[PDB]
Amino acid sequence: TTLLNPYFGEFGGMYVPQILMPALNQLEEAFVSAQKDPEFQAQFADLLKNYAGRPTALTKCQNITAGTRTTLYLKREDLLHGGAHKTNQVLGQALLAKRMGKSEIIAETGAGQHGVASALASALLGLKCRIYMGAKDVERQSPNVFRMRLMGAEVIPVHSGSATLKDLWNEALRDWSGSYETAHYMLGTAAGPHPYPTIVREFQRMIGEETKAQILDKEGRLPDAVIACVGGGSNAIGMFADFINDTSVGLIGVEPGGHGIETGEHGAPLKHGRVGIYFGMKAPMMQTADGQIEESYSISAGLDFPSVGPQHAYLNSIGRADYVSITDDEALEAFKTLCRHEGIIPALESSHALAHALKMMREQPEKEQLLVVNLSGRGDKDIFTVHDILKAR
Amino acid sequence: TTLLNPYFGEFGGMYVPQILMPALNQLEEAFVSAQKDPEFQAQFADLLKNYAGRPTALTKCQNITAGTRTTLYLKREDLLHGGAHKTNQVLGQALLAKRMGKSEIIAETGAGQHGVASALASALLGLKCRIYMGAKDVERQSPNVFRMRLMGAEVIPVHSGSATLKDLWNEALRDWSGSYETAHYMLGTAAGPHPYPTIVREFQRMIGEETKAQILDKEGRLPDAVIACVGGGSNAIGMFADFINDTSVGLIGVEPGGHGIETGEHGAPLKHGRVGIYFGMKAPMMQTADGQIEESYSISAGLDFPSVGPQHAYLNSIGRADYVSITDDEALEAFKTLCRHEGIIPALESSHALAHALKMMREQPEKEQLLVVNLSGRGDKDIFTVHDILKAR
Amino acid sequence: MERYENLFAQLNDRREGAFVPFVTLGDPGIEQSLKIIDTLIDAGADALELGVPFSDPLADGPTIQNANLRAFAAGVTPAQCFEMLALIREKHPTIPIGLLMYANLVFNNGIDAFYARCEQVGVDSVLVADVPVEESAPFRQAALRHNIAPIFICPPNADDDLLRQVASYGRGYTYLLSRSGVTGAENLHHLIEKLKEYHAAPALQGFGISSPEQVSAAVRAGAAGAISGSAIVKIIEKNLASPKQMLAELRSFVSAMKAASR
Amino acid sequence: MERYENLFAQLNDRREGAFVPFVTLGDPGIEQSLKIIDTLIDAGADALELGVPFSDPLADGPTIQNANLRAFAAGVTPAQCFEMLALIREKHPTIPIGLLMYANLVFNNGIDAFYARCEQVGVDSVLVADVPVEESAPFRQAALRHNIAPIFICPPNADDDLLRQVASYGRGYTYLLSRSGVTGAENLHHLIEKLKEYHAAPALQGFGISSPEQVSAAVRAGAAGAISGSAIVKIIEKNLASPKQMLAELRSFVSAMKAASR
Ligand SMILES: O=P(O)(O)OCCCc1c[nH]c2ccc(F)cc12
Ligand SMILES: O=P(O)(O)OCCCc1c[nH]c2ccc(F)cc12
Ligand SMILES: *Cc1c(COP(=O)(O)O)cnc(C)c1O
Ligand SMILES: *Cc1c(COP(=O)(O)O)cnc(C)c1O
Ligand code: NA
Ligand code: NA
Repeated sequence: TTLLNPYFGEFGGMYVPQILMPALNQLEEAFVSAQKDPEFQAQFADLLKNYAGRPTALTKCQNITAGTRTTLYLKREDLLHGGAHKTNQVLGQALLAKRMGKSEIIAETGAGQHGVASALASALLGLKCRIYMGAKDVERQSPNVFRMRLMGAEVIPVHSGSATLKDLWNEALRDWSGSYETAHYMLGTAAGPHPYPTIVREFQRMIGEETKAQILDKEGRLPDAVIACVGGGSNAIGMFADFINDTSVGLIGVEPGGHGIETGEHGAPLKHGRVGIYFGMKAPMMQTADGQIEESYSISAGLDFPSVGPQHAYLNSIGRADYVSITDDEALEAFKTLCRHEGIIPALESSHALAHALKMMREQPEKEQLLVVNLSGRGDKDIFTVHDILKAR
Repeated sequence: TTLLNPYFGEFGGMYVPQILMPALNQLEEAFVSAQKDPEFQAQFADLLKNYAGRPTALTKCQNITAGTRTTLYLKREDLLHGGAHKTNQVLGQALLAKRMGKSEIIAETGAGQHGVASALASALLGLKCRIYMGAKDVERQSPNVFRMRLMGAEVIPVHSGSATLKDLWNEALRDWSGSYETAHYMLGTAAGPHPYPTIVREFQRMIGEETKAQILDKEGRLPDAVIACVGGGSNAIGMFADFINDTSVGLIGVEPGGHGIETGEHGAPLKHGRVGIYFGMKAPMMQTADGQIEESYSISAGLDFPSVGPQHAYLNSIGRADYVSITDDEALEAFKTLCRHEGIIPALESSHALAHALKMMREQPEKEQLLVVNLSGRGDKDIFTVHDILKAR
Repeated sequence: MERYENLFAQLNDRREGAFVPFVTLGDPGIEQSLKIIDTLIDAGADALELGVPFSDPLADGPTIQNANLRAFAAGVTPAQCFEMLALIREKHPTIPIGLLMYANLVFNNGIDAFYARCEQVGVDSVLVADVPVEESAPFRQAALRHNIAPIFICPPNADDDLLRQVASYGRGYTYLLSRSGVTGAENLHHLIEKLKEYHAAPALQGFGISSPEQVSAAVRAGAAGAISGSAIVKIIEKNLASPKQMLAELRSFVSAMKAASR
Repeated sequence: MERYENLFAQLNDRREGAFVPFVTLGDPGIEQSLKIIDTLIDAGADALELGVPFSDPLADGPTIQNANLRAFAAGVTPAQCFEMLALIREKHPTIPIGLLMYANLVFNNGIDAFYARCEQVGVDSVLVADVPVEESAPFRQAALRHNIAPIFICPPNADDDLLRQVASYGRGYTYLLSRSGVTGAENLHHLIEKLKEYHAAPALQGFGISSPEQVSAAVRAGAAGAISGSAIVKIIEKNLASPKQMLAELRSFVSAMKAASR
């Protein structure tokens, strides 16, 4: 039994082998006591500010909404240390681990961003970190690999399956199911078994809390909508959580549409997939008619988790949040537009959110709307990807 | 004649063709009125905070001084937008230009960092930017090139000479000497003819002013020394300027020693070069016995300007600041050490300062000293360079 | 039916532990799998534990991950699995057959419908590897409405609260996990006692059991028998290009494990 | 000496503008440069403007940047330049010779020592391209202590304050900049008037002068003559592999520019 409700409506749960329940309940209990622990709080806050650089700027776009009645702010998680919002929660989870007495951390990554973030938090905090990565991404994500080992982290090559996020995720769980007594599994997004969706959200929620204070100081009023990309759901639930009871603020989650919903090659399980049970939870996921789990496709490798956090599936079902999709091409156009008009290179993940915001502005240009886009990361890491696509045209 | 003294002791001056004097005096006069202009101030401050992300964190190193009596803080300019402290002054200069009614900006770059910074500031501010770059660096600094053109900037290939900073710098001056009526030349460091050394310092001085307020809040006292790398001198004079009258604070500038002073292949003109007249000023520079100007060598391409700001040559001569050198190997060791123990990848420029600070700590481990290292930039851009060197061993 | 009650009545009247082989259905192809199963039974298997090919076998080591991939290479689907299963029950009327499933396959078309199809084909039990007792209500209810025994894992780290739930909810047999980690031929008295004290379905030990002394030992500890998978899957794996040898090697491992149950 | 006073006395008594070619000393080699200079003089040059190879010719366009590189390819140094210069003065006793320098070369071994060496070799003037009038005190003082005329540039954007300084400090000739930018064959009445009103050394126009009508025009505007560099350097450039032709092409450009001065 649990201290917190593991379900958001029908979604969520703890669908893991019985052997892992105790680790999960132990993780839940430590989080609840760390949450009412003022030392814990003060310590997480200090690292976020003096080490990660919070609070991040809330920057008003000047040139891109020219000629419309849209005012657009970007919450600058691209300026966080590590270049993405993932640093916030690996710091929190790494403290939690220490608070549990764990000394080792297991993480898995595809593109390698969560891998880099787990390795910096572990380097800082004295934790030994092992990261599963696909045998092929090691070949192409050399830059990220090299960073992780520069950080002291052990990178473990996987050859089981396709080396897709799915198999990295399984490889990591299998290992945890043998070493949970000393290792803490640092899940990368707000999905997976309880209490992970709740813990990653609480550890990302300062995004929305800063944006609310910052928009209120600069505009004197809450936004009309906050928009965020959704690959597993953590930057988005981080941005949304504080506005959930401000019912006039729209919450918009943007999944990758890939090549286009019609083709089948996308990564939008929330709106186009089917409830399944996998990743330790019950949520919408990409799967065959036969129940085999499938891949998510996106030009950004960072939006490919083929399922989505359970609190997003539940906010969508009661109609508190709306979820849309943005194709590769639309995300690339937004990526070029932000570089040229504001001098900010955005991660291609974040470009999906920004393209949705641009479409809102462009479709109805005389609609007066105060929008906040969660710029979840910076796009230096995507420069070759965008270059090569652009070379090809 | 001028409003401000163009000399720091014997160094400095305005050694440019007579045709450029009016542009310089016009630039001096606009800076002086922008400096007493509260609108100007408020506008520069706003962009630095809501757009570049200031103030940057002052982070206390936890793991690297373990076992010594050194307490080390890093001023985090690596977290500024653009990943280096150069963003501060291109923002200021780009406003200045607008304040002068200029609409075009000329910049030159080698590695490409100043190039990227001029292009983002120009993209943001509506300026048309042209950047000279070597025909070869275009071939190897494709990543930076691509960023600049992503930003709308025109990149102009140079084949005159070796495409060394020296020729980029000349190519840019030649162009300014024909288009100064509409273009503003955005000099990249605190060197060159007056009033450039004074303007880049004033536009970088918030580094030291924040560090002073931040160290005073966290330690209750001024540091024993602030340390900074010196390629042309702007991050260092930015860090030093506010402590110049706090005579108990040592100011240490670190030039690149390259392969080693003894070899001749270094970039330490301040302590090992000879006063010359070039770059529009009288300062120490690398030059032959015959007076031909030479190259600076360093594993970091960002420390290769073969001369150094005139206020640094003057602080050294009256003994207010001390200048030392750090070789490539020492800078690489500091680079690996910061990644592994603090999870921060430092630019290889900044690694020279950090290696000097480590040497101070390591040489006299029981000396009690509060040191501040100016982490001028982040080292994602150097990852291949460090990897390849490391591959080779 | 009551195939497990009856088989354990029979085994107890002859003081014998149960020997239960696990294989992935359809590995390495449907006909060969059908022949591997007949050979297992012929060799003395007292019951069968059968895996349905799933895309993400998260509680399975590499030997079985590889048996899942071979099955997919052959094009085996859940549907083909059920046809195979009805062919097995038609040939062998009284052997208890249990499925090892992952949750998504049971839930996919309706939990109750998955258990209705087990009942029609003659399956006797189902173990869902990623459904802990805490989430099992819908699963165990649907199994009991279709006369299917819902099997639960009793892990090495079980507390008393779990022991009692396992005993009250499980039927047929209690799956006794030999260690942490995952299936794999490469890597409990009190649990056993408490299970009998709380009247749990007879326990079967598994995970890591690979040799005949192990079988003898489990029975001696009080387990009613042992399951073994990776060590049978390895044999299939080794002899992939020589089928005849595959059955002869299988035949011999089985009788040796079976004879150790006595 | 007074070579410029005397040459301008002579030219004024025959109502002729001065025609002054600029070349880089040592381009493309020392002997060829010595022959190019004798040909220039033979062809009618009234005076010489000579460039000393410097590493960073920042007020020079590409034609002359290339003449600096050829000179270095030949291994020409400042020292070799001074020997060449003494060979020129020994052959041609009365032609005024001026140097075009960049500051670092004058400062390098002592400003006063550089001008002492000019005086010993027979140079008549020196123009330091990157020393504006505002920084020129040490330079002009050392030139006058060694009887060298310090030449200043009167740029198109000059104000009255500058005009007066140029007139008071300059001696020999006033260098009149034809436009902004840099030297280069590819790209002023009132200035002229004010200069004579303030008693400036006779002006010589330069930058861009490339054809004979231009020469005639400068003299007509009141300039006392014209300097031309890139257009002479281009000829050297074109005929690099055919020396004989180089002199014959040079000979003809010069006499045409010279004849236009009359
Ligand atoms: O002999 P070994 O070690 O391969 O165990 C296999 C036991 C039967 C088995 C096969 N796959 C499984 C997945 C989960 C689970 F709980 C049990 C099993
Ligand atoms: O004919 P052109 O355009 O090459 O000008 C050359 C004039 C003589 C000349 C050659 N190099 C120079 C550098 C600076 C300067 F003030 C004058 C000159
Ligand atoms: C990892 C990442 C994402 C996607 O993860 P979520 O958990 O879905 O937020 C989005 N943006 C960036 C920049 C990321 O690194
Ligand atoms: C450009 C740069 C330098 C050197 O320039 P200075 O003007 O000498 O400060 C140092 N560090 C980084 C990270 C830089 O980009
Ligand atoms: Na997803
Ligand atoms: Na330097």
